[PDB]
Amino acid sequence: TTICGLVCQNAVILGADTRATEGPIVADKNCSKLHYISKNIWCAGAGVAGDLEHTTLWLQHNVELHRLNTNTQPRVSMCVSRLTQELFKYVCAIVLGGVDVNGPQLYGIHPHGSSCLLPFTALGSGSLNAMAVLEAKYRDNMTIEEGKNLVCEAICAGIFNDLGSGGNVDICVITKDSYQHIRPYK
Amino acid sequence: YDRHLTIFSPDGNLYQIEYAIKAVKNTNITSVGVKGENCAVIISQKKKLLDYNNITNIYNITDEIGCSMVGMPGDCLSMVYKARSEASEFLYSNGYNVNAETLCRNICDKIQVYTQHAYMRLHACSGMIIGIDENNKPELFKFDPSGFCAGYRACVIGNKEQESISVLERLLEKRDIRNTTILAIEALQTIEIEVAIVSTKNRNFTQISEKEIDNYLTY
Amino acid sequence: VNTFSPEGRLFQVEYALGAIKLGSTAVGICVNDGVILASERRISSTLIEKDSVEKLLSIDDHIGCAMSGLMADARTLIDYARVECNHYKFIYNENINIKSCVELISELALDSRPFGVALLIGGVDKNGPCLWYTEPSGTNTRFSAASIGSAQEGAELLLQENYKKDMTFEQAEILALTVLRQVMEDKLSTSNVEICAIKKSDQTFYKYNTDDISRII
Amino acid sequence: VVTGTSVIAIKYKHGIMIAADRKASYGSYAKFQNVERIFKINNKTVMGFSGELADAQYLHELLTRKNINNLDMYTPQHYHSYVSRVFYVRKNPLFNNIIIAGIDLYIGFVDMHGTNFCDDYITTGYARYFALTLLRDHYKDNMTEEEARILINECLRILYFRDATSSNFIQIVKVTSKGVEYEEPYI
Amino acid sequence: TTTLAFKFKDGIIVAVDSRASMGSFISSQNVEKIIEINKNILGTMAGGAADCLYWEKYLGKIIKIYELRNNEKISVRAASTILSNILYQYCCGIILSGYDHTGFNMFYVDDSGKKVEGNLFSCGSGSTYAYSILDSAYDYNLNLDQAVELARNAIYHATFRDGGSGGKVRVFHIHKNGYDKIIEGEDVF
Amino acid sequence: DTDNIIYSPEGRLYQVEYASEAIKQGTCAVAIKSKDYVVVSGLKKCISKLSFPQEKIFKIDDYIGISMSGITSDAKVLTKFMQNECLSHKFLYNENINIESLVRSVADKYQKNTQKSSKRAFGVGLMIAAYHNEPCIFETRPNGSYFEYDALSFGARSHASKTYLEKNLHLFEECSLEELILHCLKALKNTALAVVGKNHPWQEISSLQLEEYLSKVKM
Amino acid sequence: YDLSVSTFSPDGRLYQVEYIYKSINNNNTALCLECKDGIICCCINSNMIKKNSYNRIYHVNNNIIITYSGFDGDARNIIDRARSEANTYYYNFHTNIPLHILVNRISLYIHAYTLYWHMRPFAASIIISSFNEKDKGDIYCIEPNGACYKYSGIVIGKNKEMFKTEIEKKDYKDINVRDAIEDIYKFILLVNFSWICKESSYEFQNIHEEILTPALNKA
Amino acid sequence: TVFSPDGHLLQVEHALEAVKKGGCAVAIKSSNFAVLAVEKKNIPKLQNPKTTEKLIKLDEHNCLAFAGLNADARVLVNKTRLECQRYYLNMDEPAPVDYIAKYVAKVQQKFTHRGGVRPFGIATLIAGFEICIYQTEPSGIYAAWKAQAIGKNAKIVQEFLEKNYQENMEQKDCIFLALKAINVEVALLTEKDLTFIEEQEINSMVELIDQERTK
Amino acid sequence: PYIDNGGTVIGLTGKDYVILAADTRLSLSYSIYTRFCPKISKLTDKCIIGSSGMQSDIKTLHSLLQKKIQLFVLEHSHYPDIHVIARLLCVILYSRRFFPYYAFNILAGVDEKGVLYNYDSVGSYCEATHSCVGSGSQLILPILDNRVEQKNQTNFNLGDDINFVKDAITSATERDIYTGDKTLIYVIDKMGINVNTLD
Ligand SMILES: */C(=C\S(C)(=O)=O)[C@H](Cc1c[nH]c2ccccc12)NC(=O)[C@H](CC(C)C)NC(=O)[C@H](Cc1c[nH]c2ccccc12)NC(=O)CN1CCOCC1
Repeated sequence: TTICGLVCQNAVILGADTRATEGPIVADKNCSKLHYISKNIWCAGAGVAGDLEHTTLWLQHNVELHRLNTNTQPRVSMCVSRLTQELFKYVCAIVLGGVDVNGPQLYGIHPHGSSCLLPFTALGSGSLNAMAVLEAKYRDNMTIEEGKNLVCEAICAGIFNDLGSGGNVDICVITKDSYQHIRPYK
Repeated sequence: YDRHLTIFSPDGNLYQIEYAIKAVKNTNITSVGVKGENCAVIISQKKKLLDYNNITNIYNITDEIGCSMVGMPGDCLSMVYKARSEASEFLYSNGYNVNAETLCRNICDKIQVYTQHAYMRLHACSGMIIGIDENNKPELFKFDPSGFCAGYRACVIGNKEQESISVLERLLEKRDIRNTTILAIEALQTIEIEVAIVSTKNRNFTQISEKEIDNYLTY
Repeated sequence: VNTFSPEGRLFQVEYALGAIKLGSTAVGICVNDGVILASERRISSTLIEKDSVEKLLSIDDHIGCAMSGLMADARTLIDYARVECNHYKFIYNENINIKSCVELISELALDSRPFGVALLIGGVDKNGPCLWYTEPSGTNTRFSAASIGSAQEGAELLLQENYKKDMTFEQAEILALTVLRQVMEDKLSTSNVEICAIKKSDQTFYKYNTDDISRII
Repeated sequence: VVTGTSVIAIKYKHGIMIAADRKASYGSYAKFQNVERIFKINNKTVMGFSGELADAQYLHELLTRKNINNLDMYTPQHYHSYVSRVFYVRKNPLFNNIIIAGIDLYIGFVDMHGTNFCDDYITTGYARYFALTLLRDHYKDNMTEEEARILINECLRILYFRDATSSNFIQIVKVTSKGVEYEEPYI
Repeated sequence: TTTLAFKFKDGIIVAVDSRASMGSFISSQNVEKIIEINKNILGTMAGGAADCLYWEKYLGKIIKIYELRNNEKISVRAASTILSNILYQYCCGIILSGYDHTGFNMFYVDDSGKKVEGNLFSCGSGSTYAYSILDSAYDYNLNLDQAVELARNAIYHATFRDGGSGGKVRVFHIHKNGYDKIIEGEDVF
Repeated sequence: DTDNIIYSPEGRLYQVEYASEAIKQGTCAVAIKSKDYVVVSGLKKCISKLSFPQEKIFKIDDYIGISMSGITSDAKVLTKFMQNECLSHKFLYNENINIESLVRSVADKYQKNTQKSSKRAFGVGLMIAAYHNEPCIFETRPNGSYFEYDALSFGARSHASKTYLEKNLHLFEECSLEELILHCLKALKNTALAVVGKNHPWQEISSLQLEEYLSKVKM
Repeated sequence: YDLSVSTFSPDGRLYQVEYIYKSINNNNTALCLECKDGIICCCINSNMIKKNSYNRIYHVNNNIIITYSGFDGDARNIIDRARSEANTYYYNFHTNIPLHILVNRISLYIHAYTLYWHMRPFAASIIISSFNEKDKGDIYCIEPNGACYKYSGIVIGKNKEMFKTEIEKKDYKDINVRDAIEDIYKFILLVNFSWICKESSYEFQNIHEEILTPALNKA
Repeated sequence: TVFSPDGHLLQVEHALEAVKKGGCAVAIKSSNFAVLAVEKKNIPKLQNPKTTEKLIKLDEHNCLAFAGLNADARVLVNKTRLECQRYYLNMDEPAPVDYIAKYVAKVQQKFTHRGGVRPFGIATLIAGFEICIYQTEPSGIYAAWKAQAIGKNAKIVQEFLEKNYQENMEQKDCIFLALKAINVEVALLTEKDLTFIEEQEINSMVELIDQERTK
Repeated sequence: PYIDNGGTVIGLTGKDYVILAADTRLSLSYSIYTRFCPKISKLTDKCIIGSSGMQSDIKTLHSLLQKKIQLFVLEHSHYPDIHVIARLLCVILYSRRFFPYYAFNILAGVDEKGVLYNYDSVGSYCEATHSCVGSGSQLILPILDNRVEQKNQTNFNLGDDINFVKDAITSATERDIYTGDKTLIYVIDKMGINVNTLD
């Protein structure tokens, strides 16, 4: 599982792989590693699918419910505290991109629960293979179109280069005003 | 009997709640909390060998938040300690400081649970709450021993209440720190004192300086 | 419950006294050679299985305890007393000294509702038979000779009339049979009594066979 | 995992010496060359630890919080028995060989298991081999201060050279009728 | 150790080795393994000394309060079943022996809590050895003379053939009343 | 009204006050303090010609012993508690219990009973008499109050003993134990007496030697 | 209405709380004075039975001081609460407690019991104080049902209002360095004077009896 | 609850009355047999309306009858079932009527004693095995009996029963005395087996008692 | 959580007495702590007790049992029989079998002729004519076997017996490393309980 996301000139742009695997044989032609925690904040987890569907469910509802309970748009860092606190109680990395009162923030979250704000990120088997191409071409304040093409490039590289990663891609531009998803980037 | 306990009337109207409000309304420590344009003032009269230097109603419960309190004093120190507990748990859980109303969900709900549950007595204290919101608009709320997140552009509490609503209206027709604080200190004069603004540092909530008490009072 | 009276006596527990007066009588007499233990057996209805109901019981093998007042509360206190005064001997052979069995039962009896019963526990543990009345109030006391039930109101004097320490347990049997036959309406027979004994030697608890009491009378 | 290799204590009628070096090796190597392992629970009582550090400060705060309530005063004996009782409760644990000492005079040792006892001279940690026998060799009652401290100084002298982990300089305490004195000077 | 029990005509009987060694070393040969519970029933411990002693005394308690409760003697299968019900929570196997039925019943409760009823149980380390003699020399019910010689005999071969058990012999024929008692030293002749 | 969970308009609690209306029925007991010794006599009331009278005295520890005079059950419960506590003390610290730590503890138990509504106040008041070094006499009112004493008498017609206490210094003739005990038997006037101090700890001279000592008041 | 600690009166007063003021109004005086060079709490207990000792004042640390008035038991228990609090804070924070936070802690402690329908409020007002050169002397008096207040010296207990004429000479009361005592001994027209001053080394101390002599012999 | 100055308990004395006004039941006893017979009134149209009145079987070798509240009876009885099963588990042997009378008594008492619980409204009576019968009053007392009657007007049935009493008798004829004391809820404990007596079987006898009283 | 120490405490019932001797020396795996330790405690009355397990368990176990005898005697006003003492020990010890006390233990008392109870760590108690425990047991028991019992071949004069104890132990120091040269020796003749610091 590659998952790559990167900040542009006003919006985070996340992109991720779409192919589950049992370890030997593939067990799915497709999956959703771009869950929608809220209109202007999403998570892209990598790891065991089970744990991921779990904590993303519990997260989505903690955040949507808390948003119902208060005026403020659930600003991106609260999701990071909730998630990291949950993982800290105890195997699933995440990469979450949202836009808010601050900048288009993007975070990466380690399996032990560690958090970091990041300019651009990847996780999973493809991470290495994504750190290679991603870092080389990155520039702060890219035109969002540059995000549109790049993140697909680093994803495709982190696809072709791993046995454990493959299949069609999907990408989204989390503007603060709106998410703009597309089901198959490919 | 219905009066001896927190239960409904034959008329369907709760009693002991009204009595707790008499506790506040006979506490006789009036306090005017008016919002200012891009700021907000909260004032109270500070009322022997006793120390006026100690006395206050105003109290902060985070840097951004300060809540004047009136009523039975022990309940006040308790509701303040509860308030601080509340903001600390929210910050700890979520990494954001509470919006003033978010602190009023805790203040007003904790103050509420007393009302149904017959045992523990209804809350005997009330007061304003002020703080800069995530929205840049300053936020001034209130609460009642009966649950109320309220909501105001201006408020008064204590022995005086809606008596001074019409009095406040005259400032409301004229409602910067100069311009707003004078409305408050006058509103004490209109019907020493201790003044408290969030706009010192525009987000940090601090009681205004002692040396600068007089200059508004003499202007 | 424990609302102290202005008079200073505890209310509840002082209301609970009367329950023993409901009690049918029994006369325990510690003696130099044992403890005799008599009680009414004429309590019986004509059609209850004859003599199939004992007032006198046995907390342990060498303890026997006639009861006052409510039959139920007595059945409970005897239940827990059997349990505890057995549990005392869990690996070491000695059975609980009577004074301390009774001390248990009372120290529990102190603290629902106060028990309506009084007990007359007896047994041989120290070189010498013991006779302990437990008041419902939890006050615990060692008589040499004593009686329970409402008939104990005036029958007690009779003990004062006759009680010398120096008696063969048989002499004591005559004595307690005297005092208890006196308060009965029926001329005493084995259906009028349910006598038991704990010897200074045998130390064993033993309800008398009816043939025995029929023989002495 | 900080550790303090040794502590010793010795007594004579006019008072009771008790000393240790200030090193606090953090595994293979020294971290704190100036740690304070000797600690003063009472004007007539101190605890000296020689094992893992954290546990030692833990027991330090415990004995103190335990004291202020009683501050007749809590005897060194009661302090020692509370100490051992704590180790043995913990066991069923904390790593130290804390010794209690103070005042007539009282020295008591406690092994890690809550094993404990009382003697005229006690040594703790690496000292036991490299100081105790020597300090078992020349020890005598009613040593004057000069005799005694020159004796313990001969012992720490043997020790710093033989013990793998010691500091050159010794925090040192003597308990006297006047009150406990924690000498500042180190060597 | 080594424990034996069997029922001939006149009753159930109990036999045992008094040795109680902690490892190769012998802690004691004075040790008594036979224990009475209710006035008529009794059991023999085998295996660990402390746990077996504990459970026997515990059994004495539970049985005693029951016996006080109903004011009578409980059947042997009861006393078996209580240990079967408690031991299953966790020791050492045991044998029980008593009179409720016109014949004395015999039982054997495993440390596993397995319960078994039968005619000539034996346990302990040396059980196998006397346990041969119990059918080679007792296919069927016999006499008290025959029986005390029998148990003394089978214990003797469980004494010679096994180093883990020995010491004194201690046979206890049980009458319909209570029981008898016999103890011996070496009997090689 | 009618529960110790509320104060009277006077400002008094009645329930706890009723405890002394309990204790006055109890038989008098008296105590004397020689400089190195303490002597405590009781009075064992006899319910019948055949009753053997109960013993007021107990023996909580080596040098500690007590003399409760109120309802017996609470008294025994306090004894079992004080004994279990002294033994917990020694079991912890290989040391005899401080007497005053004990008094402070038992008195804490009284207050814990006389504050909580559901638990009734004790109808008994201990008169502890002991020392861990120098002789002492403590009294515990059926509440959290406890007082040290030089000489104390309490229960029934203890009034005679009280007025009599003024007639002798507690140690007007301390130096001899026989002087002491004769003051004890005068002050109070089978009946009990007990002795504790210096070398011999607690002791109960209820022997026939005491029976000999009885004539000494009239000898 | 007056029957509950919790139920409000029709006029919002809490009569059951209000009675604790009566209790304390009758109970023994316990002045605490403040010098401009220290603090001196004192007591005048008015309780042959021992007369030698019955200290009301007690500390939570060798520097902080407590004094009370009212039921002895409840206050002794609150002193236990304060010891455990100061020591808890010393276990957590490796320092001695500021007097202020301890005072608010006891405010909450005493306050809690008022809210519970079964629970009985404590009947004892509590002075708590400390003085250091840097930590200037302050005397917090705690009336039950909260509202602890800082003071320059408050008399509490039975006769406090008639002593306030003397304490109101607090200019003269602050004038003293170590002779405020000698003034008090005539002013008041068993006793427990103490020390928290520079000469005290700021640590609390019972005033020396041969220092007590100059006061009594002064007139 | 609480003692009145007399020392009598009220909730219990009140509690009895629900039995002192309830459907009558009786038991007649002998060696290996006993006749338990109650009476319950129901609407004629509804044959199924009280298959519940019928005498309960706590164990194959045990049997019960009761009078008072049914709603409380179902509770007590179930506790009895669970308990006979518990004893029969811990012993691997059936519960003697003695021990179960003791257990049930301990319960009814317990509720009278410990707080938080309303006292029972029922009076029980139990047959088991030789065979012997135990009646248990709401107070928590219990007693062996040779014959007894629970229910409304128990005294007429019972004291008239004394006028007719005779001990051991016939397996069938011992039934007749129950009727002579007492539609009908008949059951016969025998062979340590409770049995629901055939409806028609007694009909012959049902005739004679109807007419021996007439002729 | 267990360390081995050799308290070598031995009991020995005389014809009208009991004798309980023990080396005082304490020791770690191979180094002597105190030269002098109390391996024997006095139960409050006519009986005493010894052990040889790890010293924490020795001390805390003797503490506990002392607390129990003191509590029992104060609650019942009655000094316990020796049997209730040892039985109570089986109780306390088995109550913790899942995490056993390491202190193997010895009791010596009189019933009014030294009734005795030596036993294993979990309370498997036994009476005996004599007793030994600690690392010095296995060595001395044959010496005690023959001096008094003559199972394959007058034995309790106080002088002759204290002598047998003496020579048995003094020999025990020689062949064993854990046994210390000092010995306490108690003697519970019916009058009272003597102590001896013979070494
Ligand atoms: C990333 C692979 S990796 C090596 O880079 O970390 C993916 C992430 C993923 C896959 N699917 C989703 C959906 C939503 C979000 C994220 C998602 N994870 C994996 O490839 C897992 C490999 C683990 C060991 C790292 N694969 C699985 O967990 C298996 C999925 C599966 C099995 N059967 C199926 C049927 C239908 C759909 C999916 C599956 N299952 C397991 O490994 C079984 N585990 C065993 C232990 O944990 C719980 C179940």
